[PDB]
Amino acid sequence: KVFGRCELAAAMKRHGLDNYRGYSLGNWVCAAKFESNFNTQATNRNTDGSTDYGILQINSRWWCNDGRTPGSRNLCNIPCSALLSSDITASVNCAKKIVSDGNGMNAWVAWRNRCKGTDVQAWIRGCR
Ligand SMILES: [Pt+2]
Ligand SMILES: [Pt+2]
Ligand SMILES: [Pt+2]
Repeated sequence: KVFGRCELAAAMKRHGLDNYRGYSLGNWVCAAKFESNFNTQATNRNTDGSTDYGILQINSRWWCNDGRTPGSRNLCNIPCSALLSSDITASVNCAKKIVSDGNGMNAWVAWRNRCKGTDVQAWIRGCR
């Protein structure tokens, strides 16, 4: 599924991301936009043997188990394929774990580069 901006904002708000650990909702919309272009099926296979999966491009070395990645810790306790669903719940739940395990949103390259220091509220402005 390729979400619209306001659609995805509403789904993320229903799953409690607004002000999660002090990150406003527009941060999370912005991260997904520059990670995956709001595409739930996005994958990126890296040269190091890990793969990034889904709308927040969660990586298989630390967070999910794909059976193909050396070193994997599976800290979100999920198969990586569960992050390729049209339903964002698994991605959201895992992201919450990523930010809590002492990581900020700096964990996401795209957030650090394309969202940090910008007006992220633009990404939800005009939505209901
Ligand atoms: Pt939902
Ligand atoms: Pt829901
Ligand atoms: Pt949820």
